[PDB]
Amino acid sequence: AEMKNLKIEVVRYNPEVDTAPHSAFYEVPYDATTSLLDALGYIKDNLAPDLSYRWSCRMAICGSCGMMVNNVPKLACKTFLRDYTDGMKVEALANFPIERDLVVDMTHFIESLEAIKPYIIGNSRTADQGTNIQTPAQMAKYHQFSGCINCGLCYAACPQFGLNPEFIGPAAITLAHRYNEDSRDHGKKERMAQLNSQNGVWSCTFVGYCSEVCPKHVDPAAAIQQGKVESSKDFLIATLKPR
Amino acid sequence: TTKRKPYVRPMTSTWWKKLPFYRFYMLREGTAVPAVWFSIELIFGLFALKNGPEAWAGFVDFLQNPVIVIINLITLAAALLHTKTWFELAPKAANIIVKDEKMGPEPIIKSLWAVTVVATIVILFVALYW
Amino acid sequence: MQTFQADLAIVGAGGAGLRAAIAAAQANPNAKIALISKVYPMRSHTVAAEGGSAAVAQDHDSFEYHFHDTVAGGDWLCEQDVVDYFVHHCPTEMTQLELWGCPWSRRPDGSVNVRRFGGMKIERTWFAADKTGFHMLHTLFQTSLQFPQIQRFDEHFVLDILVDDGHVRGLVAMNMMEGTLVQIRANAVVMATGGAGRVYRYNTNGGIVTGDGMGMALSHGVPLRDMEFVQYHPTGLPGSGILMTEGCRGEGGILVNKNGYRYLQDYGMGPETPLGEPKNKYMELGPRDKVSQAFWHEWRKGNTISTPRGDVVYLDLRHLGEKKLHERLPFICELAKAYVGVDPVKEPIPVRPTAHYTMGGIETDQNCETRIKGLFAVGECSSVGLHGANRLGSNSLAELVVFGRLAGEQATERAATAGNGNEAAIEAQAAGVEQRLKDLVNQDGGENWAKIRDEMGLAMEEGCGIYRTPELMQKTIDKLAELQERFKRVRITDTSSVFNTDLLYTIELGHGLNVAECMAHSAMARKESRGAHQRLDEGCTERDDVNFLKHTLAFRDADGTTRLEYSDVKITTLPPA
Amino acid sequence: MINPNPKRSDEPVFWGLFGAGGMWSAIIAPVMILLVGILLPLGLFPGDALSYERVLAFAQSFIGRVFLFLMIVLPLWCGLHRMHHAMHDLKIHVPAGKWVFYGLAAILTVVTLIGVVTI
Ligand SMILES: Cc1cc2nc3c(=O)[nH]c(=O)nc-3n(C[C@H](O)[C@H](O)[C@H](O)COP(=O)(O)OP(=O)(O)OC[C@H]3O[C@@H](n4cnc5c(N)ncnc54)[C@H](O)[C@@H]3O)c2cc1C
Ligand SMILES: O=C(O)/C=C/C(=O)O
Ligand code: F3S
Ligand code: FES
Repeated sequence: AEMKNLKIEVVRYNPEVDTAPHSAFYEVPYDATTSLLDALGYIKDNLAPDLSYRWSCRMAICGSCGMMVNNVPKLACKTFLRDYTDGMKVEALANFPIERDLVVDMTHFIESLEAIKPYIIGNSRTADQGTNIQTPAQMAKYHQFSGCINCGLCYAACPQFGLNPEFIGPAAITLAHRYNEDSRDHGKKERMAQLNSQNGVWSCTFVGYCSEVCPKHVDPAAAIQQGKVESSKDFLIATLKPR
Repeated sequence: TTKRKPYVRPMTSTWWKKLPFYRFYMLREGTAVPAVWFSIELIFGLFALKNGPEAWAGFVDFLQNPVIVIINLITLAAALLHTKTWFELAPKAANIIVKDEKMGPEPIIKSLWAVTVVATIVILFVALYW
Repeated sequence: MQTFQADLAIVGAGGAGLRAAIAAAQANPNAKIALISKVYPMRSHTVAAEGGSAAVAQDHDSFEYHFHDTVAGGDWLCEQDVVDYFVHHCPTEMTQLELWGCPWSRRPDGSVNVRRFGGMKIERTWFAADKTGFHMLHTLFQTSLQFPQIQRFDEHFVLDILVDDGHVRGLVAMNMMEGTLVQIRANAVVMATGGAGRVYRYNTNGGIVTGDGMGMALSHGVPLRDMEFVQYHPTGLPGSGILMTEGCRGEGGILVNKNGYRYLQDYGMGPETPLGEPKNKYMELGPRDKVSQAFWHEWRKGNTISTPRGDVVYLDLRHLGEKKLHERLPFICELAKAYVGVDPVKEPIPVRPTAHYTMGGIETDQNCETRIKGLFAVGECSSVGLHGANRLGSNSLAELVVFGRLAGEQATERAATAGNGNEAAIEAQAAGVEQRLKDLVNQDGGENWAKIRDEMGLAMEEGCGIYRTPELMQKTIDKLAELQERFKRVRITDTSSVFNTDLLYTIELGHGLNVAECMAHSAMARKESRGAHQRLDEGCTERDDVNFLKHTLAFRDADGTTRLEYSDVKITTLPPA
Repeated sequence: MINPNPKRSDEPVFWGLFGAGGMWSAIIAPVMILLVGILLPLGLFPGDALSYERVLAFAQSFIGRVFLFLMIVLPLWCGLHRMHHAMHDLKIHVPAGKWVFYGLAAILTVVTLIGVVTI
């Protein structure tokens, strides 16, 4: 058969050579199964070997393909050319610094996740005692909030993170919340100061868009609001602690 | 001396016009304005009511102004909009497990609406039936 | 180069690498551990795993059953003292992960659940729902964050190790964003780089599983072991090769040809079982190899449905009904819907067998140590002796934490007792990498690496697949040597320094070529059939214990040749007959 | 990177008010706007229900005194907390906006209070 082509515009940017990013255009063949990631690789293979981008899994689970596509945050590996017959413009993930082409500086994200101490704290149980007991109900408290593949589509989507780059952000808050809600964790006190900050849950104005784009349906908006409730319980208790 | 020259795209105040999804959020947050305005009008009422039938009637004549009427329709439209989104947003603040699953908001939204419906009715009954 | 000094350096931040770091951090609170990874730790292929991790938990199970399943599953090419250590340590490590916060699926009583996998008689696979690898990885990554001993070198592509006088003294790596070279000095080094499934045109693996780590070991005279044993999975999507978990068939989906015939009862896996009631070892729950081979047979017969992406059988899950799909197999449903466009509810998923796991890898002793003192290997890039000719379903995740731990501690001891090496010699080594790198950049010729890549992938599928012949193995051997030549005539046109992937991808392709050669050579010389290595030629169609009960070892010399030696297989309590 | 000992935001306080206020305007504001803003001025009420004389009776009842207070006050807190943040989202710099908006809220709250203790 003959494969229909597609004129895709990718926004390029070399820091050695460029003053600002600028759009190039590539003609890519496709069928009904062709993902942006497929097409990115194709550009790179036969047209622009200097095309630099992140990826790995190809099944939207490593969380590495994140980029803007017609101004919406998406996983390239889960975005399909058939769905973009009118045009397709590919930019680096928004709200992050462009290092080079479609690669951006994830550091704040990374730094943010680290800041909330996402690990079991202060359970003393040891393996020789066997496992903690956690019931299907106990899990159901945090389970969804544990589905984060750390893509950062939330960060591109959040106008609040754009405006205030010190906002620790939807994912990071979600992840703190996930550990706080684990029956097996006893470390809530150690994550609260971050969330109680103005750079914590209190930067969110519930725009909600995060959760619209989560390719994993984590619903970080819900975790943040639940976090506001916890932050608010926290503040009150602090106010009543004269000791 | 790095060779990296990190390009930092600018975030302007027109940012929310872009995405239709952002527009709506601004709109939802717009309801605040007429909300505050209705609270204003109520204060005039509390006080024209205070200053006797003279003032109170000059108040009712105000509400009776054809433009104040239009503002107020809009005002109530805003309120319904607020009500509509409040009930969708509010439920995400709770984490209730029913039978080993995290409940969705739909049950809650239904209640907030039911209670809104009753309330709306009881007030109208009380306000008007006597 | 800027020089960093650490007690331990770990290459690779997947399950096995992270577990080695944490162990190393805990074995010594004072140590500086350099955890290196070309991608961020959470992007590693460990994240995509879905079936689960094996650890004896049930009252009726015994460590002798897990031990037995493993040796037999390995067709006896396993190192039985290694398998023994592994089964016994498995329960400890799945529990430790649970302690660390891993959300394993639970029973109503709140105890962890298990499910059947890999044809084992007694269920023993822990599963974090349908995302067991996601959970193991993120749990391990996140837990690693608490330990300040581990200093990660995220997105740093390791180019070579440094060995002087029979000992490893460090490594040279590229900061991928800065485009700069760095040199970490460490008296112990662990390679935890993953397998090599991307030397195949169609596979289930991330783009990053290119065998870089196995290549480096070849460079220094360490042989890769058992490379011809490459596991295929029976049910992968066409073209993409994306995995459809066995669980689809545990949940009782069926496999059928163009006539909707459940063809497997005719390949020894009869009789057919009722749609409701799936039996282990029978039909779709039959032996893995048999199912893949079955697909090949059906293909010869003209029973496979032809598609644009390729010939397929259908995986029919229609009789599971919407509810069943969601509670136990939601991801498959998204994957199917997205990548082939098939709502499993209304339709059958096209499936094809796909290259999947690397049984072979860097030869190590029982402590995960290699022939170079201080140099260690763990995970899919290695050969501990656990899997012989065929890994057990769900044994690879368990190994990562069992042996990742072992390696972390062992490396920590070796570091503690290393004592100093010859400095001039070490930096002479380091300059060697740098020099050799410039060579590859200046290298000229106008070969597009991508085509060599493509061409490699093709020769692997054709000549090193489910069934094997001496013609095709030779053709593949030959193709590959041609590709090695062409590789010297590749021009890397991008000269950028800031995340230059053209160059990194080109390095990985170079490792691939080396590795594939080991695989293709190992298989051609193995005149028998055992496990994953099945040959059609006269006098090679059966297992051969008189002659072939030994591991292939593949060395690569300075002259660019792939030489083989053979090692004996250790038996404790379980001989064959 | 991220401040180790970051200061507890005061934000829980306003947001609490705004929660109570928001729920109130959601449930009760529509019928109120309807009565006050639409029925009353259009004389679309039966008999003498919304007569000067009748209002006062309610206004001056204790229940009315509380009901009117909350009807006025709670929507301001929700309302103005929202406008406070709208400046930021719109990128409008207002000096001591926290002081401006919540100050305004407090002025009005007190006025309203004064009204429902009567003038
Ligand atoms: C789709 C799929 C599903 C699977 N499901 C299961 C399952 O259900 N149960 C089971 O037991 N097994 C399963 N497996 C197999 C198992 O997951 C792998 O064998 C195992 O995860 C390998 O993990 P690892 O620690 O060896 O390394 P990997 O997870 O492969 O990570 C390797 C690391 O090496 C680093 N690296 C590589 N090259 C370099 C370099 N040059 N410089 C620096 N760093 C480098 C990468 O960045 C990465 O951090 C599955 C595999 C696939 C593909
Ligand atoms: O989940 C699967 O089907 C694959 C299992 C495995 O590779 O161990
Ligand atoms: S978009 Fe931002 S405002 Fe909150 S709801 Fe999500 S973090
Ligand atoms: S490549 Fe893993 S998220 Fe797309």
